[PDB]
Parts: sequence; structure tokens; C-alpha cells
Amino acid sequence: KATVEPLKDDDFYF
Amino acid sequence: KATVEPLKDDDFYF
Amino acid sequence: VPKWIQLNNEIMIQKDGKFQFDKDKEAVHSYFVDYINQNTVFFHNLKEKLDYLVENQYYEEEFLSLYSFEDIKEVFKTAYAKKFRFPSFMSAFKFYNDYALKTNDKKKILERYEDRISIVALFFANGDTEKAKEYVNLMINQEYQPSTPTFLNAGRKRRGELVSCFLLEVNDSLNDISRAIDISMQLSKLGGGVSLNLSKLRAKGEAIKDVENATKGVVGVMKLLDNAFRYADQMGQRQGSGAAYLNIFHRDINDFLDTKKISADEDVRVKTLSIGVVIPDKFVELAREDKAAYVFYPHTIYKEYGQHMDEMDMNEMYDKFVDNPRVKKEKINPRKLLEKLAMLRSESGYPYIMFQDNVNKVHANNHISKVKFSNLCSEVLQASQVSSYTDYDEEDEIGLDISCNLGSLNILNVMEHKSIEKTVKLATDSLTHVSETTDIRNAPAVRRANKAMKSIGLGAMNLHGYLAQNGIAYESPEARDFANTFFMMVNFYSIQRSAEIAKEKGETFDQYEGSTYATGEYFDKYVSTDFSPKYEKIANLFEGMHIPTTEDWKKLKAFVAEHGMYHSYRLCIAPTGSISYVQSSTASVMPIMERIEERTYGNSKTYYPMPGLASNNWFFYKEAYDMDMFKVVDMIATIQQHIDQGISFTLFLKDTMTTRDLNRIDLYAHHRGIKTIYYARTK
Amino acid sequence: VPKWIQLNNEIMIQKDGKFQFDKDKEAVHSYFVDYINQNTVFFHNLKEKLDYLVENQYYEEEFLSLYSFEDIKEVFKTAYAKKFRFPSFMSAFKFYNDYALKTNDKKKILERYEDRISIVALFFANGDTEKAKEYVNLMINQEYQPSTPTFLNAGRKRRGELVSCFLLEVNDSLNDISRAIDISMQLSKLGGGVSLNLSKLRAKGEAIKDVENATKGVVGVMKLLDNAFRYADQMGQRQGSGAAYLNIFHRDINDFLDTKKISADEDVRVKTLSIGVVIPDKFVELAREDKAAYVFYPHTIYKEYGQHMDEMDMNEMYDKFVDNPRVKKEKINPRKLLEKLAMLRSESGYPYIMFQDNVNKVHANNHISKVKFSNLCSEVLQASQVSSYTDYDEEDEIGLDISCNLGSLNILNVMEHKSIEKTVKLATDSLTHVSETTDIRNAPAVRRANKAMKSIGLGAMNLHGYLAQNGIAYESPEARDFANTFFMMVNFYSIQRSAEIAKEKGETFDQYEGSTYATGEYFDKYVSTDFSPKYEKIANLFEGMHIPTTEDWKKLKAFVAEHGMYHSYRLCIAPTGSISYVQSSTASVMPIMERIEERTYGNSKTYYPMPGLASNNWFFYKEAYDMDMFKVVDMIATIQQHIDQGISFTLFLKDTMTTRDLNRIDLYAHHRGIKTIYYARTK
Ligand SMILES: Nc1ncnc2c1ncn2[C@@H]1O[C@H](COP(=O)(O)OP(=O)(O)OP(=O)(O)O)[C@@H](O)[C@H]1O
Ligand SMILES: Nc1ncnc2c1ncn2[C@@H]1O[C@H](COP(=O)(O)OP(=O)(O)OP(=O)(O)O)[C@@H](O)[C@H]1O
Ligand SMILES: Cc1cn([C@H]2C[C@H](O)[C@@H](COP(=O)(O)OP(=O)(O)OP(=O)(O)O)O2)c(=O)[nH]c1=O
Ligand SMILES: Cc1cn([C@H]2C[C@H](O)[C@@H](COP(=O)(O)OP(=O)(O)OP(=O)(O)O)O2)c(=O)[nH]c1=O
Ligand SMILES: Nc1nc2c(ncn2[C@H]2C[C@H](O)[C@@H](COP(=O)(O)OP(=O)(O)O)O2)c(=O)[nH]1
Ligand SMILES: Nc1nc2c(ncn2[C@H]2C[C@H](O)[C@@H](COP(=O)(O)OP(=O)(O)O)O2)c(=O)[nH]1
Ligand SMILES: [Mg+2]
Ligand SMILES: [Mg+2]
Repeated sequence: KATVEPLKDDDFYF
Repeated sequence: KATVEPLKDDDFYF
Repeated sequence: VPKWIQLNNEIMIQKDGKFQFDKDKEAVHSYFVDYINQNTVFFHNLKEKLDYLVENQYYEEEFLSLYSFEDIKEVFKTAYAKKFRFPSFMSAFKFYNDYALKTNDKKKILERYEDRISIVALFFANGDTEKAKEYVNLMINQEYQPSTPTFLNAGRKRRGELVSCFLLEVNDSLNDISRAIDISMQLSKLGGGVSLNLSKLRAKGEAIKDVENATKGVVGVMKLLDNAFRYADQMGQRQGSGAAYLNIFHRDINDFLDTKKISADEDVRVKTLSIGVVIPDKFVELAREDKAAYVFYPHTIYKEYGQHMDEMDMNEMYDKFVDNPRVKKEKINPRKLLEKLAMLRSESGYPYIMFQDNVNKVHANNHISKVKFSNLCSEVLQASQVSSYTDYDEEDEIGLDISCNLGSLNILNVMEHKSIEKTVKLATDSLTHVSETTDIRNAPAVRRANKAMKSIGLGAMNLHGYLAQNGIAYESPEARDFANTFFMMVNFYSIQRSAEIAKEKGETFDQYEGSTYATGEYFDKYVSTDFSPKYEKIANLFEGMHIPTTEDWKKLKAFVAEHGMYHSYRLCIAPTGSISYVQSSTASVMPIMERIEERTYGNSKTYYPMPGLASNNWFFYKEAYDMDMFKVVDMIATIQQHIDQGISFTLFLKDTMTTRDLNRIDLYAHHRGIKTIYYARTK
Repeated sequence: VPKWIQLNNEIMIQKDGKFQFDKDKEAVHSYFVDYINQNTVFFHNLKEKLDYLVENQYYEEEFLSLYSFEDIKEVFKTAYAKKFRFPSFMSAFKFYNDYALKTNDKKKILERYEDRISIVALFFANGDTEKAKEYVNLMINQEYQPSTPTFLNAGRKRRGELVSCFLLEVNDSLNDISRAIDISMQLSKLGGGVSLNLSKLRAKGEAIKDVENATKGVVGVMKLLDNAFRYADQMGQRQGSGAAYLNIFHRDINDFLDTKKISADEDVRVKTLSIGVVIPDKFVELAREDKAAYVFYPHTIYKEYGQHMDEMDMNEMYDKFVDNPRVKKEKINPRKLLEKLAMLRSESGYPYIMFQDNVNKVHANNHISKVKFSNLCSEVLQASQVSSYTDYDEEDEIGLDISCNLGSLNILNVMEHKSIEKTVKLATDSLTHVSETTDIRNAPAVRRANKAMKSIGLGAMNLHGYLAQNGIAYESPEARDFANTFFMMVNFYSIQRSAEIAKEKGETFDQYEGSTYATGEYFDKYVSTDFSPKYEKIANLFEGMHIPTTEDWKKLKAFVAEHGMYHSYRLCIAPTGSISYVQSSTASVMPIMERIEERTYGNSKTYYPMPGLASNNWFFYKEAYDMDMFKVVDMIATIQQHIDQGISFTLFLKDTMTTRDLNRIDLYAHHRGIKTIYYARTK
């Protein structure tokens, strides 16, 4: 359990 | 649990 | 609230100081005319019904195609001519909830009692119209009841197997353990209960190809089997049931028993796996003398002697094992082990106890093999040969894995009809047909042993019901006299039917010539001792029915010697759990547990008085917990002397009695010739 | 406290502000002179030692009989001619504690490093003295390290299998599940890790031959496999390790992941079964656009289309699955599933992530099958065909189950010797020999695929050690340039050696003609793009060594078209856990976790500086956790483009990083063409 953080888009683009 | 009572020698003959 | 269960609950309302037993007749009448006739699918004619059932995958076309529809109509008329009426609400409820055929959505009812009986009879007869009518008469009179698998699945397309008891021998190899797991899952998938012998498996701390302390023992295989049975649970409606058996002289016996302790860890305890312990006379002798017993490492014995420990006579090889330095043994206290067995049975009902020398001193097929373990119900006692499952590329040596078809005579209805001979012979024929039509294509040893041994199990029920309805106490000597005569007659007619089947088919069971039937030693007590009733009260119960004498037994012995026997084993008394309600009979030959049985089905509470219970025979229906277990042992041993296999013998214990009392009951059962002890039920 | 342990502990004692790295040479010298030379059994001549080893069931007489004793003596001379010295105490300790041959009581030492290398080389050569000497030179120079199974077991009578990675397909049937459990136990018995594809198994709540909602799903099989691996614990020596793979579009994916939660129930949690998730590009596309995704019941798809769900391309078939009313599905949130994956990897390091379309877009054997899952170490990516294990009486339909032989080039030693071509070709020959000499009698699909595919895995190690000892940062573009050139050369020479073996034997692997090697599509990027170093420093590292050009790749393409390819698969970068210490190398192509390794053996603690660590190159040995995981992904993707199978890619995470950070790393790995992700290691 480090820290749950949601994927807030733009994380699928590079 | 049921009470544990040791077997006697006479218990093996009928 | 349903009207029928409301009427059924008026039994306990005591009017004028008595239970209203007649309410159950009103209860079943209301049950029918308010639920069953409403929910029953009715067709214009039987032809439309049969066509509907065959077309929509409810029945099998092959067995119905052996009769012209006029013959099937005649069979159904014979079933309905009796106009059978369930005497109690529980009988009809259990039938129409467990065995009656229902639509694919479990919405309506397709089969009545007569329809199911007619279908089972046409399945049994295999093309014979007169035989089908005879089976219809036998079952509609409730003289004979096929087991739950057969009665439930006979003639149904999407069905399980007609056999539900299987016994597997596991060899001491990983290939054999994997095959045992696979076969256990395959047979549990079919709905059968599987028993496994774990005595040939080497103990914990044995070498696996010259690396020592490598084997996990029988407890690892026990965990594997427990998870295999949890996986193959058939939707979970009836979860996979398995039994494991270990010889008491196995080194892993203490760890084997520790799997049932309440304080057992999750990495050891098994939940879906029943356990049985096989006790040779040597262990009882060692405990009696308070000497130091030894448990042995099976692999050391196999390496030293070339045979498995359980394949050898412990009463003649125990001292050789102890004196052998190359055999590894562990010191145990046999009396401490007996006390642990008693404590475990008190706290959990486990293990099953098999007295190996009690089974094998009267075993008829010791030439094939000795009986090394029992089934999940602890009453099947047959010779088995272990298989040698090899690598994938190599051929397997298929042994003999036990399986028998179950069937119960209703003692009350058989005695009322004075039809011991006809019922026994017809039941033997039906069980033979079930054996012949059973083909397990994923258990090679079960298949081979079913084809070779042709073993059947013909049990009985309603013994206590018949005795209580005839004014005979279960513990009374008259009850044991009746049981002696009745089961001697059953054995006589089963042997006669087996010999007649062998003569007609021209074949006997495999290795019959080495059996005690062929040598004639089996018939010694029957040609020497007369089993006619010793009491005038019992002798009148058999009036109008011929009791075979010593001369009749000599003639039967000559007949068997000249024609042989078709079945290696014929008689085994199973628990007969749920079919006892349908037949309105007490369960098996054991005494009743409750006079009026209270059950809760869903959110409804209903009560089941014992069959025939009234005020005139209230005290003859003595509960099993209130009676002396020594007299019950005497009764079961009287019955056991006429039964070639075992009897599922449940011990009914009070809370007051200690573990010493349970041990005394076990030792008296061993002394009296009891082959197996099923359960230690405590109230 | 041992003298060598004290000397090794003086490394941490900082003298003049620097670690005493030179104490490890003193530590290893003391270790040898005080323990190894004392506990090494010495013989008057090599003949006496060899006779003692063969006659005392230590070696195999079959492979040693292929040489005259003069040839074996010359091979041992070649091994001892190098005068190899272990540079660090940990190298010698690991070798003499894990791989050196010991007496049956594990008291004395029979094999030195040279003896083990000579025996392995003599086993590899299979009768060729010059080839054996070449293998001796290759291994004593530590340019090539055979895997732990091969190095430990080659030429040993009481040996396990030389292969330890197996990949099994499990078909949707009880027969196939039981066979999978059996084969898993048999392979774990041999000491090999077993990976099982559970995607074909129908989900929980599916119908079993007209009985709806009867299947326990993949989790029941998971429990069965976990207990099977716990039982088959390698004779109680090393814990049985197995892996289960499930497609992310499988309906039981959430139940599959819940088996690794810390709060998982004991009837759901699996302990010894690693889990890997297969993710097609369709799932990543659905999560990218935040569209709600569907997981499908595999049996409905199989019934509708006649093909397994994992046998079909989800990119084209996903819409047809969703729009098909006869295909059962449940809505999921793909982004929530990705976050759950990242949370599970943070908590426990599981599951492995296999990007299905990254593997199959460059897979050379898609005609045989697509790559559906990976091994226990997440680097084996080969085509598999599921086997149809039928009933006992019937004939099974044997498919292809993956099992490849592992070997590792030492990048530092291969680079310093300027022997990429020779080391690669000799390693290919040795791996081919291991493949041919491997015969597994209880896994028919594994044996068939080993005989047909002839797949090998040639990995690499000491990438970070070589780079840090040459003043190159692991994340630097020059490091990726070196990896590109080096692994292009490795791929070139492995393809050349495979085609040479095919020409020599006149045979290719089964179904080679449909591969991209046969059509030339494999060589497109090699005949179109130049992979020479783009940096002068990197180009100087390859001085004296011919880097294959575009014309060389065209010649290789023509040679492969003319003569074929012997190995379906050649290169896979395994983790190389314990053999890295013996080779004084950093593990695999991964960066180092710690600069100096602190471990406790027995009651004494040991210190292991990374090989070549000093004051000058201290900061080039950057710890993996301090590194940017994006640059590590870039490096592995640079290597992955020359490796036909996968690479064991461990994510090294800090405690401060979020679930979003792990998800970003996974998505960038997917974007960059990473095939598999092994572990999420958090500091
Ligand atoms: N106890 C019962 N067991 C079996 N079927 C029953 C029972 N009670 C009722 N039924 C069913 O309900 C039908 C009607 O029951 P009912 O009590 O009217 O019997 P009957 O045959 O019309 O008359 P009677 O029993 O008074 O001679 C029966 O034909 C039978 O199918
Ligand atoms: N680091 C090491 N790696 C391998 N073997 C070693 C190592 N250190 C010592 N030995 C072994 O111990 C023996 C004694 O070596 P030592 O350094 O004491 O002197 P030596 O006999 O002059 O050495 P060498 O034979 O190597 O020239 C070596 O011959 C070798 O077998
Ligand atoms: C027998 C059995 C199977 N299963 C699972 C495992 C199998 O993948 C699946 C059924 O496989 P099968 O055993 O092959 O089912 P079947 O042949 O009897 O009928 P059908 O093939 O039409 O379904 O269900 C259980 O979950 N529990 C069980 O008890
Ligand atoms: C392989 C294996 C066997 N066993 C036990 C169970 C078997 O009853 C017993 C026999 O295993 P086997 O499969 O017969 O192993 P083996 O034939 O190689 O060894 P041996 O030469 O002694 O026959 O070993 C384990 O407990 N764990 C294991 O992992
Ligand atoms: N009609 C009919 N008869 C059924 C059904 N189930 C069982 N039977 C039994 C009742 C009779 O004993 C037998 C013949 O019934 P039928 O076909 O109606 O014949 P019949 O009454 O014209 O002679 O079949 C059923 O559903 N319908
Ligand atoms: N003598 C001896 N030599 C060993 C042993 N283990 C490995 N060797 C290697 C060392 C040499 O390279 C090779 C030959 O040794 P040898 O038999 O003593 O040969 P020689 O020098 O007498 O001709 O074997 C060993 O135990 N004894
Ligand atoms: Mg064996
Ligand atoms: Mg199937």
C-alpha cells in the first residue's frame, strides 16, 4: 500500500 | 470435548 | 404458511395427552391436493407423456425402445393399479423434492411415484414385460428400494452414474497419486462418493530416490485429495465427498488422525475428506497387553520384503518387522492411540473404524486379496488390487478398484408379503443389471473390477420399524433371533440367485474357483448350524414362509459347487439415508434416533414421526441414544454373520459417557465380530 | 567468526574515507586457503578421481565413455591452464555452496570450478575433444554461463532436468485440468518452474453440460495447482514454484487478481502460485479512451465461434464479442482494472504484465500460434498449442507446450575478449545439445514441442557491470547505443549459427516454412536499418570486431532462405539469479539494486560489492531504485528489438511513488514495445 492515485488521462500518451 | 478416561486392563475382556 | 405443513405441525399439539399422529395423513392429503396435483404436468395419454419426455432429453430412448408401447402401457397400469398412497407427509415431500422428475426450470412435476417406479422397472427388465411388471409390483409394494443413484437416475438422459460408492487403492508413486486425484475428481463429478486407501503411501520423512526426509507423508496427499473433492462438487449442491483410510500401523497414523482435531491448523486440517482407520487384530492384542506397539515406515517394508505393508499379514509379520533392522519403525503406545481414537470420535465422529481381521476371517475372496479398507459409508468390504499407473508413454497395470450397486429390502413390507425369496431374487437381478449397465470410462480399475467381480450390495432397512410395529424391543433377544433368521434367509436366497445367474449365463465372477464358495468352506456354519427362530413369537412371524434348514443349505452348497457364483459380493447394509423417508422406513438396520423427527426445510418447520409410531408402540420405538450400545453391537454382529460385506454401524453416544465408554464399545464390537464402525453420534 | 568472513566484513570499515574493496581479494584468498583446500577431496591422478566419481554414482558413465581418458585429461588441463581465480569471496562461496559437487553426506568437496567446467564442457561436446576444449575456454574465461540447471546438473548421475522453465496450456475440461495438475507435479518434481495458461478455462458461474452456474472458474484450478506445487516441493529441498497466466479479458480476471491481496480469504488466496496477466492492445486502447470494457465468459465464446477466446485476435473480435447476444459478458472499468493491477504490484509485486500485441507484432511463429502467455520469469514468449487430453481409453491429442534451454553471455567478458560471434555460436551449440538431450517422460506436449520447435534461450548478463566499468551510465543514450549494437550482433550470430546447424543437419524446426524467417519479413528492419553504434565511444568498444552491416544482414537473409533455421526461438534474457555471483556479473540486463550487497548466511553476515565497483566507477554503478524507470524501459526496449523472446523486466520502485506512477511506467513500457514486465520491486 504505497498510495492509490487514479489515472487522470495524458498518462496514456507520450 | 468428552471427558477422557484411561482404559483399564479389564476393559479388553468381555 | 402452507396448509399441509400447518396440518403436519398439529402432530405435536397434544390432544387428550397424546400426539395427533393422524394429522400426518391429513397433512399428506392436503400436500397432494394443494401442491402436487396442481404442479403435476398431465398429458392426454401416456404416449404423449413418453414422447414429450424422450424428445426433450428427459428420458433415454434406448431402454424405452426395447418395449412396444402396449407393454409400457401395461407396466404403467400395473404401477397405478396398486393405487399407492404415501402414509406420511415426509414420504411424499422427500420423493417429490429429491427423486421426482421436474421440468428443466424446476417449475412443475413430470413424474409421480408410479411413473418413476415404472421407468425404473422398465430399465431393470431390459426388454422383458413380465419382469418389468414384477419389478413394478416389487417397488410399488415397497418391498425393495433401489439406491438413491439408481432410483434417481434410472432411465434419465442427463443423469449421473447409478453407482455412488467407489474405493480406490493408491500406489506409492507420484504417477499413482496424480491418477488417484484425477479418478477421484472424475468419480465425484459423476456424483459418487470416493474412498481411497493411503496405507501403501510411504510415511513422512521417507526417501524419494535416495534423498532422505523428502516425502510429505499421507497428509500431503490428503490435502491434495481434499482440494480435489472441493473442486469436483457438482455445482456445490452436493459437495464432493471423499474418504481416506490408513492402517493403524502406518507411521503417519498420528498425523492422519490430527487432520480431524478441532485445533488443527489450516495447513494440516482436511474438511471434505472423511477418515477411516484399519485396525488389525495385532493392534488390539498389543493394546490389551499394554505392550509397546510400533508404527512402521511403509517404504522400508516394501524395500526389504518386496511387498506393501498392508498387503502383508500383520499378525504374522509384526514381529519380523520389529526385529528387522532395515525396517524403520516408530514406538507408539497402542492404548494411547486407542484413547486418541475415542477422543477424536467423540469430538468429530471420525475416524471410521475397520477391524481388519474381523473382515478377513470371514472374507470369501481372500485369494484375490484381503480387504484393506472400507468405503465412505464404511460398509463396502471387498478385495482390491492396487493399480500401477506408469509414465505417459508406458502401459499401466490396471488393478481392481471396488464399486458395488446398492439396494435395500424393506423388512416390514417383505415380511408382510411373506416374500423374502422373491424380493431377494428380483433385487439381485436388478442389482446385476445395474452392474452390467455401469461403465466408468475414466476409472480403469473401477471398470475392470465391475466387469470381473460383478459385486452388488443388497441391504435392508426398517428393521427397527418392523420390530417396534410387532411389539419387539430392539435390544431384546427376540429381535436378534428375528434378525438372525431373516438375514440367514436373505443370504440363502441371494446365494441361490447368484448361483442361478451363474448357471444361466454360464460364467462366474473372476477368480471364483479360489473363493470359499468354490471350496465349500463358506457354507460350514450353514450346513452345521440351524438358524430357525428359537422363540415362538419370532417363529410365528415367519409362518407361511419356508425357512431353509441345514438340508436346504447343503443342497445350496452343492448347487454352488456345481454351478458357481456370479457375484463375488452380494449383501451390504448401507445407511440408506433419504430413501428411508420415501419408503416410510427406519434408516438401515440401526435403531431410530428420534421418535418424532423435527426438521426445518427453508423457512418451514415440519415434524416426521417414525413409521407406524403410535401410543400402542411408543416405547418399542426406543431411541438409539437411550439404549445400551452393547446390545446394539450384539444385534449388528448377529446380522453381520449373514452379510458378506459390512454394515454401516453408527454408535449413538450420550454426553455423559466418557472416552473409555466409547473405547469399550469399540472393543466389544471387535470382540463380537463387528467388521466396521461408521459414526460416533453424540446427543 | 571465520577469518574470510572477518576479512569480507572489513570492506564496510571505511579507511581514508573509502571502502576497503581490496579486502575481498584477501577474503576470497583466505576462504580458499583455509576452507576449500582443506575440504577438497584430492586424488593422486585424474583417473582415480574420475573412477571414484563414476563408480560412486556421482557422474554418468555414458558421456564420459565418449572420450578416451587422454582427451578428458587434456580437457582438464585446458581448464586448469587458465589458473582461474575468483575475484570476490561471494563468487567462490556461491559456487562451492550451490554448484560444486559434494559428498553424499555434504561434508567434503569433489569438484573445483575447473572440474565442474570440464565436466560441463565434456557433456556439451558429446565426444568431440576440440569442441570440449572450446567449451572449456569459453566457460573458464567466463564468457558464457550455462543456466543453473545445466551448470549444476550436467554430467551428474543423481541430477534433475537440465530445463527448469515449462509453459503448459490447460484446456477447458476436467480431464485436461487433472492432466495439467499431474504434469505440473511431475515437472516440479524435476525441479522446474511451471507456468500454466488458465485463459481457456471457463469462468465462474458457467454451465457444465446443461447444468448452468456450476463452474468454480479459474480460482478452483488455481487452488488445485497451488496445492499441487506445494506437494511437489522438489523432495523437500526447494519450494515448488509455479505461475498462472490469465488474459485480462477473461471474466475471472478480478477473482484472479484477488488471490494476491493481503486481505484475501484462505479459500481464495494462493501462496506458491505466481500470477501473470496478459494484456492485449485492445484493453490499453479501452483504458486510454476511458470506455467501459467487457470481460467475457470463455465457454460462451467457444460455443458461439468454435474457437477459444484466447485463440482469437481481441483487436478484431472484441466488437463482435460485445455485439453477440449469445456471448456472455460483464462490464468492467479498464482504468480501474489498471489501477488495481498497479496497486497489487505495489503491494506484492504481482501480477506479471505481458503485453500480448507487443509480443505478437514481432513474433516470428504466429502461423504456429500466437504467444498467449509467458513463463514463471516472464521472458519465455513462444507459440503454444493446447493439448486435448481425452478419457483414459481414448487417444490424447498432444499439442505444443513451451520449454526452452537457458544460457547467458557475460557481456563484460565477451566484450573484453572481442568474441561475440564465437561465444554466441558456441553457446547456441551447447543450448542445442541440451535441447536434444532433454527427454521428459511425463509431459507429452513439452517433449513434443522440445523435439519439434528446438527452441533455446540465449540470454545476456553483466550489462550494467560492463557499462559502469567502462564509464557509461545505464540511462545514458550511449548505453542504449551499446545495447543496440551488441544485441544486434548477438541476434545476427545466433541466426547464423541456427541456419548453419539447419544446413548441417538438413532439417529446420517444425512449421519453419510459415515463419517470418522463411518469408524474409523478419530481416526487414535489419536489411533496411543500420545498427552500428552512433557514438564514437561506443564504436571504440567494438574495435577489432566486425559489426554486421546491412549487406551482412542481406547475406544472412539469403542464407536463411536457402538453408532454413534450426531453432524457432533463440534468445531470451532470463533473470540469472545465482549464476551471476559465480560469474562476478550483474544480474541479467537489469541495473544493480544495491552498490554493495549485504546478506546473511548462517549466523554470519556477508558483504558483496558489485563486480568492478571502486572509487572511480562508484557513481556509474547507480542503484536501480535511484534510476528513472522510463530510461530503464528505453534500454530494455532497445534490447528487446533484437531478442525474439522476452526479457525479464523488473520494475524498481521507490516507496514515495504512487499507483499512478506504476501505471505510467507500465503504459510507457507498452508504448515502447516492452513485451513483459516481471516484478514491481519497491524500496
Ligand atoms: N396420500 C396420498 N398419496 C398419494 N397420492 C395421494 C394422496 N392423497 C391424495 N393423492 C392424490 O390425489 C388424488 C385425489 O385424492 P383423494 O383423497 O380425492 O382420493 P380418491 O382416490 O379420489 O378417493 P379415496 O381415497 O377417498 O377413495 C389421488 O388420486 C392421488 O393422485
Ligand atoms: N581467489 C582464488 N580463486 C581460486 N582458487 C584460489 C583462490 N585463492 C586461492 N586459491 C587456491 O589456493 C591455492 C593456493 O594459492 P595461493 O594464493 O595461496 O598461492 P600459490 O600456490 O602461489 O598460487 P597459484 O597456484 O594460484 O599461483 C591456489 O593454487 C588455488 O588452488
Ligand atoms: C467436473 C467439473 C468441471 N468444472 C469446470 C472445469 C471445466 O473447465 C469445465 C467443464 O469441463 P468438462 O469436464 O469437460 O465438462 P463436460 O465435458 O462434462 O461438459 P461440457 O464440456 O459440455 O461443459 O467446468 C468445475 O468447475 N467443477 C467440476 O466439478
Ligand atoms: C515426487 C514426490 C514424491 N513424493 C512421495 C509420494 C510417493 O508416495 C513417493 C514415491 O514417489 P515416486 O513418484 O515413486 O518417486 P520415485 O519413483 O522417483 O522414487 P522411488 O525410487 O523411491 O520410488 O514419494 C512426495 O511426497 N513428494 C514429491 O514431490
Ligand atoms: N393419461 C395419462 N396417463 C398417465 C400419465 N402418466 C402416467 N400415466 C399412466 C396412467 C395409466 O396407468 C397409464 C395409461 O394412461 P393413458 O395413456 O391415459 O391410457 P388409458 O387410460 O386410455 O388406458 O399411464 C399421464 O400424464 N397421462
Ligand atoms: N591429480 C589430480 N588432478 C586433478 C584432480 N581434479 C582435477 N585434476 C586435473 C588437474 C590436471 O589438469 C588434470 C590431470 O591431473 P593428473 O592426473 O595429476 O595429471 P599429470 O600432471 O600427472 O599428467 O586433472 C584431482 O583430484 N587430482
Ligand atoms: Mg516410484
Ligand atoms: Mg468439455
